[PDB]
Amino acid sequence: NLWVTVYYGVPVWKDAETTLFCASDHNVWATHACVPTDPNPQEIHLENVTEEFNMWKNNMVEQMHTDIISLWDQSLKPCVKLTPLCVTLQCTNVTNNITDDMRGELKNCSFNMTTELRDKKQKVYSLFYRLDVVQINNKEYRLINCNTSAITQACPKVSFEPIPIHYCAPAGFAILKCKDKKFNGTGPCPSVSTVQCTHGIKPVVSTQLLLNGSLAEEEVMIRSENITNNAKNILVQFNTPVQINCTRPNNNTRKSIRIGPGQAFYATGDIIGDIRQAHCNVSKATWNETLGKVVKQLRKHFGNNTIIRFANSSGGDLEVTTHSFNCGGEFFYCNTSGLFNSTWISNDSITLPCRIKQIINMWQRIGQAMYAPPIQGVIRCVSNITGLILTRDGGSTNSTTETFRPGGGDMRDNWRSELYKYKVVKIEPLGVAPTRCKRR
Amino acid sequence: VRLMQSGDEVKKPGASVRLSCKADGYEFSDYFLHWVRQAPGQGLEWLGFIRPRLGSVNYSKRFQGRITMTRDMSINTVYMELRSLTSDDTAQYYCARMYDTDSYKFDSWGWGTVVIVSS
Amino acid sequence: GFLGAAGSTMGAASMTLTVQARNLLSLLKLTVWGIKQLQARVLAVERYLRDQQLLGIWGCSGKLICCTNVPWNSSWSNRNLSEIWDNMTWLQWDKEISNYTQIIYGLLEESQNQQEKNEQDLL
Amino acid sequence: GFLGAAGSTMGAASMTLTVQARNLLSLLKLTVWGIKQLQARVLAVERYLRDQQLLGIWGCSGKLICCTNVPWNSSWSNRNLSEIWDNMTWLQWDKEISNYTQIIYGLLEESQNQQEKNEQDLL
Amino acid sequence: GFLGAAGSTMGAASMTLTVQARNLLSLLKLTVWGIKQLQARVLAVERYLRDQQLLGIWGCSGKLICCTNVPWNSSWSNRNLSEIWDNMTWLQWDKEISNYTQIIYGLLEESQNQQEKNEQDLL
Amino acid sequence: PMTQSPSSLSISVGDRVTITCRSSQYAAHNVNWYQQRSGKPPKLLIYDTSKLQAGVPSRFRGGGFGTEFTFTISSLQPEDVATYYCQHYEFFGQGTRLEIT
Ligand SMILES: *[C@@H]1O[C@H](CO)[C@@H](O[C@@H]2O[C@H](CO)[C@@H](O[C@@H]3O[C@H](CO[C@H]4O[C@H](CO)[C@@H](O)[C@H](O)[C@@H]4O)[C@@H](O)[C@H](O[C@H]4O[C@H](CO)[C@@H](O)[C@H](O)[C@@H]4O[C@H]4O[C@H](CO)[C@@H](O)[C@H](O)[C@@H]4O)[C@@H]3O)[C@H](O)[C@H]2NC(C)=O)[C@H](O)[C@H]1NC(C)=O
Ligand SMILES: *[C@@H]1O[C@H](CO)[C@@H](O[C@@H]2O[C@H](CO)[C@@H](O[C@@H]3O[C@H](CO[C@H]4O[C@H](CO)[C@@H](O)[C@H](O)[C@@H]4O)[C@@H](O)[C@H](O[C@H]4O[C@H](CO)[C@@H](O)[C@H](O)[C@@H]4O)[C@@H]3O)[C@H](O)[C@H]2NC(C)=O)[C@H](O)[C@H]1NC(C)=O
Ligand SMILES: *[C@@H]1O[C@H](CO)[C@@H](O[C@@H]2O[C@H](CO)[C@@H](O[C@@H]3O[C@H](CO[C@H]4O[C@H](CO)[C@@H](O)[C@H](O)[C@@H]4O)[C@@H](O)[C@H](O)[C@@H]3O)[C@H](O)[C@H]2NC(C)=O)[C@H](O)[C@H]1NC(C)=O
Ligand SMILES: *[C@@H]1O[C@H](CO)[C@@H](O[C@@H]2O[C@H](CO)[C@@H](O[C@@H]3O[C@H](CO)[C@@H](O)[C@H](O)[C@@H]3O)[C@H](O)[C@H]2NC(C)=O)[C@H](O)[C@H]1NC(C)=O
Ligand SMILES: *[C@@H]1O[C@H](CO)[C@@H](O[C@@H]2O[C@H](CO)[C@@H](O)[C@H](O)[C@H]2NC(C)=O)[C@H](O)[C@H]1NC(C)=O
Ligand SMILES: *[C@@H]1O[C@H](CO)[C@@H](O[C@@H]2O[C@H](CO)[C@@H](O)[C@H](O)[C@H]2NC(C)=O)[C@H](O)[C@H]1NC(C)=O
Ligand SMILES: *[C@@H]1O[C@H](CO)[C@@H](O[C@@H]2O[C@H](CO)[C@@H](O)[C@H](O)[C@H]2NC(C)=O)[C@H](O)[C@H]1NC(C)=O
Ligand SMILES: *[C@@H]1O[C@H](CO)[C@@H](O[C@@H]2O[C@H](CO)[C@@H](O)[C@H](O)[C@H]2NC(C)=O)[C@H](O)[C@H]1NC(C)=O
Ligand SMILES: *[C@@H]1O[C@H](CO)[C@@H](O[C@@H]2O[C@H](CO)[C@@H](O)[C@H](O)[C@H]2NC(C)=O)[C@H](O)[C@H]1NC(C)=O
Ligand SMILES: *[C@@H]1O[C@H](CO)[C@@H](O[C@@H]2O[C@H](CO)[C@@H](O)[C@H](O)[C@H]2NC(C)=O)[C@H](O)[C@H]1NC(C)=O
Ligand SMILES: *[C@@H]1O[C@H](CO)[C@@H](O)[C@H](O)[C@H]1NC(C)=O
Ligand SMILES: *[C@@H]1O[C@H](CO)[C@@H](O)[C@H](O)[C@H]1NC(C)=O
Ligand SMILES: *[C@@H]1O[C@H](CO)[C@@H](O)[C@H](O)[C@H]1NC(C)=O
Ligand SMILES: *[C@@H]1O[C@H](CO)[C@@H](O)[C@H](O)[C@H]1NC(C)=O
Repeated sequence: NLWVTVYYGVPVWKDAETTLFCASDHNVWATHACVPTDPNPQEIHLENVTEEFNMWKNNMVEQMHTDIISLWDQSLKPCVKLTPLCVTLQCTNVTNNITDDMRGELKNCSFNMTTELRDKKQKVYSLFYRLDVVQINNKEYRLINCNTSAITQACPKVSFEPIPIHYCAPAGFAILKCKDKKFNGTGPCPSVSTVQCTHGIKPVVSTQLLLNGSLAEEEVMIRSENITNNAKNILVQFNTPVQINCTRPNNNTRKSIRIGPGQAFYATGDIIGDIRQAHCNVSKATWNETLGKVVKQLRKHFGNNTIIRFANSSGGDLEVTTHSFNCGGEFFYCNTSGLFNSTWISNDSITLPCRIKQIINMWQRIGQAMYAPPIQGVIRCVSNITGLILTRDGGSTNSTTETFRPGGGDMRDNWRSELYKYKVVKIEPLGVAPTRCKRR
Repeated sequence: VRLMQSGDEVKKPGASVRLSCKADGYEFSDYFLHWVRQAPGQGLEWLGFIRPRLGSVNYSKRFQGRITMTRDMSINTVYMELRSLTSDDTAQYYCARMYDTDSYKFDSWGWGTVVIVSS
Repeated sequence: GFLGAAGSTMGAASMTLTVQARNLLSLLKLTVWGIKQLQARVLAVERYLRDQQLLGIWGCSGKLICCTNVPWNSSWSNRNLSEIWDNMTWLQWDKEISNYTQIIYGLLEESQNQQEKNEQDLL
Repeated sequence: GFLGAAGSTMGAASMTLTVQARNLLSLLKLTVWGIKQLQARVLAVERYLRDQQLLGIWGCSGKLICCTNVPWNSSWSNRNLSEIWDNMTWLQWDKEISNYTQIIYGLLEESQNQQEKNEQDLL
Repeated sequence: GFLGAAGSTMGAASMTLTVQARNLLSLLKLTVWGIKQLQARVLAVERYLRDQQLLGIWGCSGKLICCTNVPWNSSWSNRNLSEIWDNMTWLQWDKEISNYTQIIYGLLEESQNQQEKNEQDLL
Repeated sequence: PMTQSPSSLSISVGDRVTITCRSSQYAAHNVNWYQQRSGKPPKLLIYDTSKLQAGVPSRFRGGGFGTEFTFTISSLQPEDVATYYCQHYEFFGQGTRLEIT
C-alpha cells in the first residue's frame, strides 16, 4: 500500500522574478531609505546541489539598472532647472596661467541672466569647458545640450559617492550564490549557497574600467556569453587590484548666481593658481603584469601561439572612446590610449590626460541632461581598477592575431560584474510524496 | 521596418566614399546596424557594425583603419566612410539590422549602394 | 539553517522543516526603495497566505507532514520507496512529478470535502 | 465551478464548497492600474484573513463544515429542517437571518473559550 | 472589552482572550492619508500573520490556550504557581521572562516537529 | 569561416535539395541561412538552424548542431531560384546557386 502525503517547508525552488529591496549598514541613492541590514549576515552552505547560473540572462541586473536610473531621476527632480542658462554666451579663451595641455580647453563666457527680479537682467561671467559649449555660426557659443535636452543642475548637497547596497529578496524567495571560484559565468555551478541579501554592491558608474569592484579569488576571470561572437562584451575580473590615482589639479571656485526666486546657479569662478590638465596615474609595472595575466587567461579560448593585441577604442561618443567615471562630484573622461597599446606573443607611472564635462547626459537618455556643479578646491581620488570591458575586433584575415579594445557605455555590463554569482529563486515549500499512512 | 540607402556612387582610386543608411519603422536605439559588402559575382563580406545607442563601433580586421562608421540620431541615419579606395572595392554595400546580439539575425537589408572605383 | 537540507536525503529533509518554514514570512514613503519594500511585503504576505490556504483546503492546516486518503496512481511514479527516500532529494523529485502535481491537488480537496461531510454524517 | 451552486439547494450547496473557496484569494509601478492592482491585492488578502480569523475564533479553522455547542433560539427561525435544506437556497436564508448574526457570533466565540478552558481543565 | 483585563489576574486574563483577539486585524488614493491607511492595513495584516504563523509552528493554531511537551528549566522562573496566577498580572510576567523567550520558542517548534514525525511513525 | 558546398547544382522543380555547411569552428546552433534573389537584397529564411523567420514558407528547413549544417527546401518552386548563404556570426559562406534543369 502507498498514498500521497503533503509536506510543507520542503527545500524546493524554481527560478523566478521578483522585486528585490535594498538593505544597507544626503546621497543620490537613497541609502537612508534602505532597511538596516543585519550586523551578522546569514548564509547557508548547501551540500550536493547543482544549479545552472547565467550572468547574461540574469534579471537582477535589469532591476538594478532600472533602480539606479530611478534613483538618479528622483534625486535630480527637486532641484534647479537651468532653462534660463540656454542663452547666447559671448565667450573668449582663457589664457592666464595655462599650460600647453590646456590650450583653449576652458572658455571665459560672459552672458545675460535673469535676476531675482523679472524685469531686470544680469551680465555675469563663468568658466565653461570646451566640451560643454558649441560655437554658433569674442565669439558666440551656447551650451551643448540646449537644442536636444533641458538641463537640470546637479543639486549641490547630494553626493555621488557609491554607497554599497544589498539586494535582499522578499520572504518566500532566496538568492543562490555560486561560490565556485572557477565559474566562467554561464553553466552549472557545483558549489551553491543560499543567502537572503547581496554583498553590498557599489553602484559605480564607469565605462572602460570597472572601478572599486569585487575581485576574483583564484585567478583573473574572463566572462562572455559567446567569446566567439564579436558583438558580446568580454568582462575581465582581476584577482589583484590595480590602483589608479585621479586628480583635477585646478583649484576651482564656485560662484552662486541668482537666476530667480530661490533658484541659484553655481558657476565656475576664476581658477586661483595655475591651470593644469586633469589626469590619472596607473602603475606601469602593475598594469603590465595585469595585462600579462589577462592574456594568459585569454589565450585559453583562442589557443596557444596566437597574438593578443590591446589597442585603444575604435570610435563612438566620449563615453565609450574614453574611460568615463565620476568621483569627487566631477565627471572625468580619460584617454586610455596608453593603457591599451600593447602586443603579446606566445616606479614609472602611465599618465592618462583626462577632460572634464559638466553637461552630463547620463544613462544615454536624450531629453534629460544634468549640470554638475563646480567642486571647490582640488580633487584627488584613489580607485581600484577591478575589471575591464573588452571587445574583440571582428573579421578573420590570414593572420591569427586578435585585437581587444576597451568598450562599455551599457551600464548593464558594469553591474553584471557584481551580480554574476547571484540568482533569485522562488521557494515551493509544498511537496507530495508517497507514504503508507492514512487519516483515521 | 525600412532601411533606405544612398545613391549609386563612382569614385576615383584613392578617394573616400561616405555611404549612408536611413532606418525607420523601428526604435533606432535597440538594434545594431552592420555593413555588408558584396563584390560582383562574389560572396557576402562583413565590414563592421555600429551600435546606434552610443555610437560604439566594431570594424573587420581587413578594413580596419580605412573605415569609419558614425551615426546621427536626429536625422536617424548611419554613415560609413571608406578611405583609400582601390580597384577591388567595386561592390554593392548593404546596411543590415541585427535583431539579437546572439544568433546574428540580419532581418532587414537596404536596397544596396554600388560603389564603382575606377580610373 | 534555511534551505540547509536542500541536497540532503528526502527523509532527512522531511525531518527538518520549521527552520525553513519560519522564514517564509519574515513610516512609509513612496520613494524608489519604499515602493519596492511595500511590494516585497505584500508579495510575501500573499504567497504565505496562498500556501496556507492550499494546506488548509486539504485538511492539513497546522501540520507540516499530513497524510491523505486519496490513492496514488502508479503512472505518477513507479520508483520504489527505498530509493525515493534514501538515494534522492526533493529537487529532482519535484522535477519528475511536477506535471502530475496539478491533478493530485484536486483529488486532495475532494477527499477532504467528502471526509468532512462524512464527519458531519457521523457526528 | 465558482458560485455554480448559488441557486442549488442548501444541502447540495453545502456539499461543494472548495471550488468557491480556493478563489477567495487567487515589479510595482504607481500608475493608475498599478495602484488599483495593489489595492485589489491588499483587499483580497485582508478579506480572506478576516474570514479565516472569524472561523478560527469559533474553533472551526480548517473545517468547511463545523458544529458548535451553542443553542439556537427559535426566534431566529421556526422553519423546519426539511424545507430549509430541501426547498430553499442560501441567499434567502441569509436574508432572513442577517439581523441575528452578531449575537450568534458572540455566542460562538464564548463557547469556544469555555470549551478551551474546559479542555485545559481536563487535560 | 479590548484590553480590559490588562490589570486583572493572570488566570482571569487568560479566561477572556477573544474580546482582544478579534481586534488584532479589524478606492485607493495616493494622498497623505491614503498612503498612511495603506501602510496601516499592510502592517496589521503582516503582524497578525506573523503571530498566527508562530502559533501554528508550535502546533497551537486555532487554540487560544495550548499545552506543550517541552520541559521548563527552573532558571527561567522559580516563582510558585499560586502567586503567579493569583497575585500578579501578565505585564510584569512578560518583563521577567522576556529574555528567555527565543530559546523557549525554539524548543516549542522542535517538539512539534518531533511530535509530528511520531504520528507519521504511528499513524 | 564557412565551407558551404556545393558551388551550384541543377535541380528539377519539386525535388529535395541539400546544402551542407561544414564549419571550421564550434558554431553550436548560431547559424542562419539567407536567400539572395538575383539583384534583390538578401532575405533571411532560417535563424538558429531550426526556427523559421515569419513570412517564410514551411518548405524551408535546417539542421545540424556541430560543425556541419544542412539546408533543405523540400518541394522546389520556380520562385526558389536564388543564391543561398550560410552565416555564422560575422562570417558568411560561399553561395550555392540553384539552376532549374
Ligand atoms: C573608490 O573608492 C574610494 C574610497 O572609497 C573613493 O575615494 C574617495 O572619494 C570620495 C569622493 O566623495 C572622497 O570624499 C571626499 O573627500 C574630500 C577630502 O577628504 C579628506 O580631506 C578632508 C578635509 O579636506 C578630511 O575631512 C577627510 O577625512 C579626508 O581626509 C572631502 O573634502 C569631501 O568632502 C566633501 O564632500 C562630502 C560628500 O559630498 C561632504 O559630506 C563634505 O561636507 C564635503 O562637501 C562640502 O564641503 C565642501 C568644502 O567645504 C564644499 O565645497 C561642498 O560644496 C560641500 O558643502 C569628500 O568627503 C574620499 O576622500 C575619497 N577617498 C580616498 C581614500 O581617496 C573613490 O572616489 C572611488 N572611486 C570611484 C567611485 O570611482
Ligand atoms: C587611438 O589611438 C590613435 C593613434 O594610435 C589615435 O589616432 C590619432 O587621433 C588623433 C585625433 O585628434 C589624430 O590627431 C589629428 O590629426 C589630424 C591629421 O590627420 C591627418 O593625418 C593622419 C595621419 O597622420 C591621417 O590619418 C588623417 O586622415 C589626416 O590626413 C590633425 O589635423 C588634427 O589636428 C587638430 O588637432 C590638433 C591638436 O593639437 C590641433 O593643433 C589642430 O589645429 C587641429 O585642431 C589632430 O592632430 C591623430 O592624427 C591620429 N593618429 C593617427 C596615427 O591616425 C586615435 O584618436 C585614438 N582613439 C581614441 C579614442 O583615443
Ligand atoms: C563556460 O562554461 C561552460 C560550461 O563548461 C561552457 O559550455 C560548454 O562549452 C564547451 C566548449 O565550448 C562545449 O563543448 C562542446 O560540446 C559539443 C556538444 O554540445 C553538447 O552540449 C550541448 C548543449 O546544448 C548539447 O545540446 C549537445 O547535445 C552536446 O551534449 C561538442 O560537439 C564540441 O566538440 C564541444 O566539446 C559544451 O557543449 C558547452 N556546454 C554547455 C552546457 O554550454 C562555455 O563554453 C564556457 N564559456 C566560455 C566563454 O568559456
Ligand atoms: C544640436 O546641435 C548640434 C551642434 O550644432 C548638432 O550636432 C551637429 O550636427 C551637424 C548636422 O546637422 C553636424 O554636421 C556634420 O558634420 C560632419 C563632420 O563632423 C560633416 O561630415 C557633415 O557633412 C555635417 O556637416 C555636426 O558635426 C554636429 N556636431 C557635433 C558636435 O556632433 C545636433 O545635430 C543638433 N541636434 C539636432 C539637430 O537634433
Ligand atoms: C573672465 O572675464 C572676466 C570679465 O569680466 C574677468 O573678470 C574681470 O576682469 C577684469 C580684468 O581687468 C577685472 O578688472 C574685473 O574686476 C573682473 N571682474 C568683473 C566682474 O569684471 C575674469 O578675470 C576673466 N577670467 C579669466 C580670464 O580667467
Ligand atoms: C546683454 O544685453 C545687452 C542689451 O540687450 C547687450 O548689449 C547690446 O549688444 C548689442 C550687440 O552688440 C548692441 O547692438 C546693443 O547696442 C547693446 N546694448 C546695450 C544697452 O549695451 C549685451 O551684449 C548682452 N550681453 C551679452 C553678454 O551679450
Ligand atoms: C582596493 O583593493 C584592496 C585589495 O583588495 C583593498 O584592500 C583590502 O580590502 C580587504 C577588504 O576585504 C581587506 O581584507 C584587506 O586587508 C585590504 N588590504 C589592504 C592592503 O588594505 C582596498 O580596500 C580596495 N580599495 C577600494 C577603494 O575599494
Ligand atoms: C602623477 O604622475 C605625474 C607625472 O608622473 C606627477 O606629476 C608630477 O608632480 C610633481 C608634484 O607636483 C611635480 O614636481 C613633477 O614635475 C610632476 N611630473 C611631471 C612629469 O609633470 C603627479 O604628481 C602624479 N600624481 C598625481 C596625483 O597626478
Ligand atoms: C597613488 O597614491 C597613493 C597614495 O594615495 C600612493 O600610495 C602611497 O605612496 C606613498 C609614496 O610612495 C607611500 O609612502 C605610501 O605608503 C603609499 N600608500 C599606499 C596605501 O599605497 C601610490 O603609490 C600612488 N600610485 C600611483 C600609481 O600614483
Ligand atoms: C589619446 O592619446 C594619444 C596618445 O597616446 C593621442 O595620440 C597623439 O595625438 C596627438 C594629437 O594629434 C598627435 O600629435 C600624436 O602624434 C598622437 N600620438 C600617438 C602615439 O597616437 C591621441 O590623439 C589622444 N586622443 C584624444 C585626445 O582624443
Ligand atoms: C581659442 O581656442 C580654440 C580651441 O578651443 C581655438 O580653435 C581658437 O583658435 C582659439 N582662439 C584664439 C587663441 O584666439
Ligand atoms: C597552451 O599552453 C599551455 C602552457 O603555456 C598549456 O598548459 C596548454 O595545455 C596549451 N593548450 C593547448 C596546447 O591547447
Ligand atoms: C585652493 O585654494 C584655497 C583658497 O586659496 C586654499 O585654501 C587651498 O589650500 C587650495 N588648494 C590647493 C592649492 O590644493
Ligand atoms: C553562445 O552562448 C549560448 C549561451 O551561453 C550557448 O547556448 C551557445 O552554444 C554559444 N555558442 C557558441 C558558438 O559559443
